[PDB]
Amino acid sequence: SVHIEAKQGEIAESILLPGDPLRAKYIAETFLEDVTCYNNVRGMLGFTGTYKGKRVSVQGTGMGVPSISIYVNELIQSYGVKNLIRVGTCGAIQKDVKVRDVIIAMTACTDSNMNRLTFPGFDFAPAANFDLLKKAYDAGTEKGLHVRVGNVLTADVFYRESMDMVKKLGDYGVLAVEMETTALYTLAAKYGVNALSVLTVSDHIFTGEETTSEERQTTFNEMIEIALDAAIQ
Amino acid sequence: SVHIEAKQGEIAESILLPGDPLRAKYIAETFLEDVTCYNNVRGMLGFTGTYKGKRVSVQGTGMGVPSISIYVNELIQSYGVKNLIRVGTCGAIQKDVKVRDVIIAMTACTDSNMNRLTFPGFDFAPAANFDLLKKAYDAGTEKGLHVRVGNVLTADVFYRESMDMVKKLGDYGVLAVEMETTALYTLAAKYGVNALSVLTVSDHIFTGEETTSEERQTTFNEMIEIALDAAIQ
Amino acid sequence: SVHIEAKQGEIAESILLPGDPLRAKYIAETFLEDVTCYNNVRGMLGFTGTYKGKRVSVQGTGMGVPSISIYVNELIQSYGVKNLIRVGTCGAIQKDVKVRDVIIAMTACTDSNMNRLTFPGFDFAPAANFDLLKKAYDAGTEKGLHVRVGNVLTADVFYRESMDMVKKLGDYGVLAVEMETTALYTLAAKYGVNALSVLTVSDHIFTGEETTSEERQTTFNEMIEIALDAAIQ
Amino acid sequence: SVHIEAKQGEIAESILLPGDPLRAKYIAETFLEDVTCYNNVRGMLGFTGTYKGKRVSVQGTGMGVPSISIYVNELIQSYGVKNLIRVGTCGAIQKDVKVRDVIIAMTACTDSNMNRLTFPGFDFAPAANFDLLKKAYDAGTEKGLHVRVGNVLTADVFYRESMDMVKKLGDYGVLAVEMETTALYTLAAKYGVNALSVLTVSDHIFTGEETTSEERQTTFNEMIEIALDAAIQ
Amino acid sequence: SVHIEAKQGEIAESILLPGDPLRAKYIAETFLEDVTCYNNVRGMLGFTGTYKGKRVSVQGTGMGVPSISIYVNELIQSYGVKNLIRVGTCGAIQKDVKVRDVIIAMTACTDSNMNRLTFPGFDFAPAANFDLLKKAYDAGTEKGLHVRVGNVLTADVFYRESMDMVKKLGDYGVLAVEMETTALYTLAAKYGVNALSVLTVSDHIFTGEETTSEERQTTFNEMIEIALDAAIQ
Amino acid sequence: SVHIEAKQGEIAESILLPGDPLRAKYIAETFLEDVTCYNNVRGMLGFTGTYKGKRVSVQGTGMGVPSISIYVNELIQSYGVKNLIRVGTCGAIQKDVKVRDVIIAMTACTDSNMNRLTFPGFDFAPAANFDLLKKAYDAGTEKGLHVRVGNVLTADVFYRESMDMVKKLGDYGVLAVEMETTALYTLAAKYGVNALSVLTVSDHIFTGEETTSEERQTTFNEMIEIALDAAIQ
Ligand SMILES: Nc1ncnc2c1ncn2[C@@H]1O[C@H](CO)[C@@H](O)[C@H]1O
Ligand SMILES: Nc1ncnc2c1ncn2[C@@H]1O[C@H](CO)[C@@H](O)[C@H]1O
Ligand SMILES: Nc1ncnc2c1ncn2[C@@H]1O[C@H](CO)[C@@H](O)[C@H]1O
Ligand SMILES: Nc1ncnc2c1ncn2[C@@H]1O[C@H](CO)[C@@H](O)[C@H]1O
Ligand SMILES: Nc1ncnc2c1ncn2[C@@H]1O[C@H](CO)[C@@H](O)[C@H]1O
Ligand SMILES: Nc1ncnc2c1ncn2[C@@H]1O[C@H](CO)[C@@H](O)[C@H]1O
Repeated sequence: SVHIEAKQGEIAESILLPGDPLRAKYIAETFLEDVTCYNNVRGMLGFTGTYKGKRVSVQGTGMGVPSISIYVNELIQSYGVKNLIRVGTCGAIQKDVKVRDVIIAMTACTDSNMNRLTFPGFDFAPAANFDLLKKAYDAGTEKGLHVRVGNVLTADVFYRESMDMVKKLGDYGVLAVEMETTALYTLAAKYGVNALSVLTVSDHIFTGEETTSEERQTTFNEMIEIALDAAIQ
Repeated sequence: SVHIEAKQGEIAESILLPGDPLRAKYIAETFLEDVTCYNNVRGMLGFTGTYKGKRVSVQGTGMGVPSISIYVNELIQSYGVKNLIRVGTCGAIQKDVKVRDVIIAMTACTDSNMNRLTFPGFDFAPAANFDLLKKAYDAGTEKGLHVRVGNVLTADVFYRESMDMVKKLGDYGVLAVEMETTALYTLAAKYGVNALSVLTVSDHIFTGEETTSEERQTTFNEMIEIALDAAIQ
Repeated sequence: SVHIEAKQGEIAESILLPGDPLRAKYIAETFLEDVTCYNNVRGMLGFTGTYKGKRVSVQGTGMGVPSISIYVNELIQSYGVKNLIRVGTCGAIQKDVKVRDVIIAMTACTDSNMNRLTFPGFDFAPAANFDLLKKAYDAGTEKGLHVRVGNVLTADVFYRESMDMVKKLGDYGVLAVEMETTALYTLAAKYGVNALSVLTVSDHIFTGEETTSEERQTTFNEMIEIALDAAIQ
Repeated sequence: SVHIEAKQGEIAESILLPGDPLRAKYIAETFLEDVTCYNNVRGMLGFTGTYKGKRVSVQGTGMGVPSISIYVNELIQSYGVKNLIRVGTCGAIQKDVKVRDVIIAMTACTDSNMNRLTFPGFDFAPAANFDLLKKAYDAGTEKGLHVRVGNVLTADVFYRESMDMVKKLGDYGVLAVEMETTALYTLAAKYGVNALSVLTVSDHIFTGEETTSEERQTTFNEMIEIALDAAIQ
Repeated sequence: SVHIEAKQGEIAESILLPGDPLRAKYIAETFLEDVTCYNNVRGMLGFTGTYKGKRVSVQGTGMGVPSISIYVNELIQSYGVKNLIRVGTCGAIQKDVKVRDVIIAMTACTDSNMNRLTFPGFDFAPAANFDLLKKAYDAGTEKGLHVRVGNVLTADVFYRESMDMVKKLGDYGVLAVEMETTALYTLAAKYGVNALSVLTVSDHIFTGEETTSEERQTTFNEMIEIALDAAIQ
Repeated sequence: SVHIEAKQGEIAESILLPGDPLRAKYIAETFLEDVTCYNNVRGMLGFTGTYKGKRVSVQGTGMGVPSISIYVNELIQSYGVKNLIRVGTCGAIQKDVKVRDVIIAMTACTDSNMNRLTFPGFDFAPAANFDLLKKAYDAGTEKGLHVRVGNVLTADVFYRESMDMVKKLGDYGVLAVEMETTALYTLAAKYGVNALSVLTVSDHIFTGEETTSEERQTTFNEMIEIALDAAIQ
């Protein structure tokens, strides 16, 4: 496809979608066997391998609705991908949500215009595939993770002049901010395929708490495992 | 409160919210014991009774975001209600959704402006309380119902000059149209309480299929049972 | 129709539209002769009777644009109703508007999206039928009522986190808040029929002044009389 | 003021507001005595004179919301003007509205953003002053004119790539298109003063019928007379 | 055309577009030879003459997007005009922009809805014709003027209840406020013709600094010269 | 900064901003001397080197407004970057714009909501820094490139269900589609720094014409040279 140089059939029907292509590489190296790298266009690494005997892929998406939308469109339309699980990070809005929690997004709010353009006059609420959601939730619960299922904000702007609205969203139960889910969920719905976002809380927007990769790496691995565990079902 | 003449403490912390006050009466009469009617302001009947030993209420909401918003605000703010389960009907958008299916709304799309006014520039995705959702889903699954968990449209207009957008939403996986969930979910989130909408598909918008109360009454009863079963947990 | 169980011809061409179905019952019992109740679907009572020799109906609408829109659409499209006069209550915004004043809405502002969806990019100003307006105004003037003809706000939300905009509207001459007129006026215009809203100021939003039915019942009756007097012309 | 070079007190409290400054000149010359021209800034002629013994002014506004808004703001804020009657032309949308009809605008729809900016999330319906409206209506009725009281469209664009929405508005009873009323009515309301627009139908948008000044001059004069007759009351 | 009484061929292909028709007259009298006045409809004077041997016209536009849109549409569509240079005034937003500076608008921001209506969901950035822009810039530079090339605000409202947004725009580099450029640039682009706005800073919005015609007349003349110098190329 | 691991001072004040980090690497390797790679967070390579004796950096941005906004914010706020030149690709909308043309964006249209959120009610037109624009234009002209200065569309969605609006924008002179400029220009303006986008037309949206890196590599190099030539001034 335009942004993915894979040959037909090289991408598995189940795919994990980290924002960071280097995390795709990490996931492939850490969890998968019989790995090949099928894409390095724009450095947006994608890999296919085998996990517990099942083929799976992992494809970076970049950050933001427009970037992930490119990849998701191509994966679905050009590569026949059926199950797409974003494995990402997010920033907690509320004190009640803690760093290293895993958030499974039921739905996402957004400041993107993408859905307003598609559905003028409507608020489109992008919805996770419940099957996948339940699988991931059950896997996370069994794995002993702190799993929160709820609402997230898919933001176009990481750096907002005022966080007032973000705070307000937090007061309405929105758990965390991230930059992809609206697009993933909307496009998956458009094409009748199955999507989920499983997120690790990496930072707390208002408390300032931040983490490096390694500082959330055990939790991150466990999260990847549940995203993979859900995927291979 | 302005629209509910109940004394403090007369409304249980768990409440079912049919749109039709006559369905509130039906639910109270059919399922509850030790029933009292605490409201007949505007004919919007509300009852409190006991179900399998647990106090529960049932309160009509009327149709539409503005009507249910009145009642939900009052129930939450004036009567301390904590668990609110709309038990309603809806119109299927897709052929894949069948009359008498039970839909548990994860989230809701809307053509209402209510959330645009609250969150200018954002698409707010109103989210069910996952705990309640899971309880209802599990109860429905155990009850042997066809339960679909997914997205719905909360419509301001029942009678639309064109159903093109509704169809488009259906193509994006939106299961059914109804007229309350956005408000319920948004307000419950605002106030940190727990909401869910459990819906019986009563009609199919495009196929023209329609049902009367009795024609979906067995399924309706089973749905009420799961809404009550979820509530009493 | 879907929400009205009347047989064809049971609903008169002129109809009063209180929000409260119990007020429909009151109006029928108090003012009409040869009354029959043609609807009790959803408790949304509707009656037809005779007033000073002329057949007239009275139909509750429920609260909010979506609710009244259902009934008005059905009345117009399915029952051939030609003259629709909402007889309602409203909350004064300004000190200059007093409890028990009668407001005849020339037009209505709204926070509803209903007209934005119909007329993207436009502000649609829903307009009363001037003939009816003048009749009601003249009748009210002759009846010795305080009648104010002006602008109202048709609100989707009764319970607003901030009344700043409502206050601002008041500063622009908007007299009172209510929850139906935009829809009535817009739909009547759509279908080329005649609508008016005649409102009793029942409360003052900022002063906190409130009234019960009986506390405005003499004025309310006189208002009903002018709505009927206008209707039978 | 910035756009009006009149000294304080030179502008009467009642003013007619044609869009065309040359029509202001015509009105002053034709109807007024003891006339002085108080403004020729930007050629936007303004005059004050006496009509049937009462001082009155006439001030061109130019075309469009932004132009009239300038003048109306200045007239109200800087010159203490209290009664403002636009005397304009308009283009009929419907066949039912005929060239040379006089339209008294109750309210106005618009494609302007002016009110969306002032009242985010709301549709503001600009309303005529009913007193003035009634006076003009009664005067027009007594004068034997075809007077239509209703809704108009205040357009920002005279030349629209598609008239579909304009047609749709016509189907919702909007009588005619013009380019000032929203602003006049909104600003008058803002400042607690009295406004009305009295319009002569000069063209029919869809039929192509057009008129020159002289071809509607007798009707135009009669309209000016009612705007003056209303003003001097 | 509807608003211009010129015969075909009387308007030159290059035209200057002051907002003030009296400035059109000034420009024609001061700079042009062999002048005729081709329009006095609505007092909106238009002239054609010769400048340094080249035919050029000058046409008032009135103030605001709707007014200039009328004239520009007619000039382009009915009179075959190809190069349109607004020669106007503007109010500085920033201290960094000084009275008597000449601003050449690259683009314009707006609070008008005109482009939202044309391009729903999009922000249309109206762009100057670069050729013309460069010509004017080079001419202004050679003339020894302070020329600023940048962004302007095309405002619908001259009199804003709050200048907060205007200030904010100034913080984003918007140089000055005026009331026409969006329309000129958008329409010129629509029709594939060439437009530019060259503005004299006549006032400073926040400092209160104001100028009369004569107080900026030397600079104004030089600006007209560059608009003419650009035009005749 | 959060997404750039550079130490303070490692990033030059002038920076080129390709969307593709691999193009950053190409630019650094091909044009710069004394190169160091200061960032590989998320694979979003950034380099600093020397070009014709002047320090310059090159930093990938990723695709889309949200991605570039992250990097631009960080570059400006955390690294004191002053001159930012996006060097990108774009898709021609019109036949009149040819593959391998270089487009210098004066401004950008967008379907992003980013500016609507910042400037509610306004259309913000993001503007290039004219100085930089002129430098790049002059350099491109001297280099013998086909340089087009004009308007572009900054799209959030690469894959649009309908290109109707894109076509319409093309009819209004918008030259090409890309996915970053609005953000770059807006943020640069916000922070008072200098931005430009210089684009190579790599594809034609409607004709289907596409190019690989090498197929536009000579032109691409020349474009990079002008972006560098402009930068080092
Ligand atoms: N606080 C945050 N705000 C926005 N996005 C975040 C945040 N924390 C993590 N992310 C995620 O990481 C990237 C932004 O750093 C995006 O892909 C986004 O999903
Ligand atoms: N087809 C439908 N469209 C909208 N609302 C529906 C539909 N079917 C059932 N409903 C529900 O019933 C009422 C409208 O008849 C509302 O309360 C709504 O939730
Ligand atoms: N203050 C108020 N705000 C909104 N609606 C009101 C108010 N007072 C009376 N109403 C009317 O009564 C109902 C809400 O109580 C609605 O039908 C509405 O029209
Ligand atoms: N068909 C029309 N469309 C828009 N404005 C019109 C029309 N006919 C008359 N007008 C009025 O005349 C001017 C435009 O020609 C405006 O002031 C407007 O109010
Ligand atoms: N401060 C200002 N605000 C708006 N428009 C201005 C300003 N200064 C000059 N103008 C220009 O002059 C007219 C408004 O006085 C408009 O045509 C506009 O372009
Ligand atoms: N046809 C196109 N549509 C959108 N973006 C494009 C196109 N061609 C090139 N681009 C650019 O390349 C990336 C998308 O492939 C974005 O960074 C964008 O700026």
